[PDB]
Amino acid sequence: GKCKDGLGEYTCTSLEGF
Amino acid sequence: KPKLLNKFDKTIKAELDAAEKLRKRGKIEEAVNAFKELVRKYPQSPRARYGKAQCEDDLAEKRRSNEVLRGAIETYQEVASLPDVPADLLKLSLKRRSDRQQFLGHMRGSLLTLQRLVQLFPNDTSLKNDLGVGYLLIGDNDNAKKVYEEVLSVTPNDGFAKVHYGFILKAQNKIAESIPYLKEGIESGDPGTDDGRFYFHLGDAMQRVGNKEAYKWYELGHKRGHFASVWQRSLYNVNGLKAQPWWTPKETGYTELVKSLERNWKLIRDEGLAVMDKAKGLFLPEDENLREKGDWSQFTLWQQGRRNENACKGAPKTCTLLEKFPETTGCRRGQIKYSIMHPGTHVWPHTGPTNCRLRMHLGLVIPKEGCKIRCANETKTWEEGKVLIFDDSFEHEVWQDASSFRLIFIVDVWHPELTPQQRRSLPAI
Ligand SMILES: O=C(O)CCC(=O)C(=O)O
Ligand SMILES: [Mn+2]
Repeated sequence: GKCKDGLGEYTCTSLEGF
Repeated sequence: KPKLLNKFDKTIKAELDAAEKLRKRGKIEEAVNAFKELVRKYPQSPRARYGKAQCEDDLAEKRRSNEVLRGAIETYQEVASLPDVPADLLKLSLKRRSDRQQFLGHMRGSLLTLQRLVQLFPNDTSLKNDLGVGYLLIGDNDNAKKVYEEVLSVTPNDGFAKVHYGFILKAQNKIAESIPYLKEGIESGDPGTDDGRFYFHLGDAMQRVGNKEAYKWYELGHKRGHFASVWQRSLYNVNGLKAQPWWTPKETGYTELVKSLERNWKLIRDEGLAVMDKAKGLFLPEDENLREKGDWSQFTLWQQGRRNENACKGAPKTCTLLEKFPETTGCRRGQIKYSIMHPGTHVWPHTGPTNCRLRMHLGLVIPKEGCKIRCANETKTWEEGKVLIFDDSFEHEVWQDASSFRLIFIVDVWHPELTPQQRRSLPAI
């Protein structure tokens, strides 16, 4: 799920290391 | 304090210490080779193997190398396979493995490591809490919820489990149920509870049930550094950006974008109406639990700075028009989308995730009465063919009490004080 309008996800960004 | 040396490792402690001293002095390449030789000479030593893994971990940091880190993640696992590994070392190694897997975005790998940890240490509540975070990070709120239920059945006052249980309830729209868990969890002060996400959702759940304590929690969250202010509660911020609920076009500097939207508003309107009439399935209902009631749907042309090619087949002239403005089409923390809202709609007060965008609204079909939008303490209405601009990182709220539909076009832009360097490097949202 994406944080488009709100802040409902546990994290709004993806993890891709360095 | 932790016992890291099994019986054999005590007998080689002089060599193990020498290698670790190299790592602590920052001579990472020498330390890697020293531990590799110890692993060669003593292939069954858990401490030599953990030393190797830690040096690879540090080397990945130094080189900023995902591949070097993947090596470290494997060596941390090798530690756990060796005979006679001390319990403290086994936990440290697998916990770091999981942590680094999450850093790389290997969420399913981390989950497997965390499941193994809980199986190995069935009485360690903190590891069950970490397992719940693993599920949250992969989007599995159902399994996360079962994990925190299990923790709370053994340690009912674990504050970490309470705030995460409350977060999940809130996300499932169990608003009243979520409040005591979020509130008691923050009040516990347990490690991991002093977190902007829990202040954010506690205040929001309170607001939705009409509890006036909400702004006391926003004030505390501001005082503890989680929010830029009581009004502006976004959690993904660049500090210091000009903070203002309502913006004029001239203040944004995007006057060419605004002129194009206003001069060409009817074509944007007409393609939106054509999709409403002939391709209505492209409008997707709002799906972030932001409605008290009513019908609200959005047809998205760009998200995260990426054009939706199929959506743009539905509004080709609008997509062609907007392609000339990378301040919005490249806003990787914003969207470009039509937004239709029907009578009987109330959008809960909420805030967007980031202060890194401003949000433009172009009026397309605006009933003469009944529609308005509040941002912070100030309420406005739309006009057909005119752009409004607000910072949606401020709390905002919308009502639709007209007698027919209301259509707008939403265009996000990078905050104008963000440099090109910042716009290229910020993670997408
Ligand atoms: O009025 C609308 O269609 C959307 C309101 C809103 O919450 C926003 O634009 O962020
Ligand atoms: Mn909004």
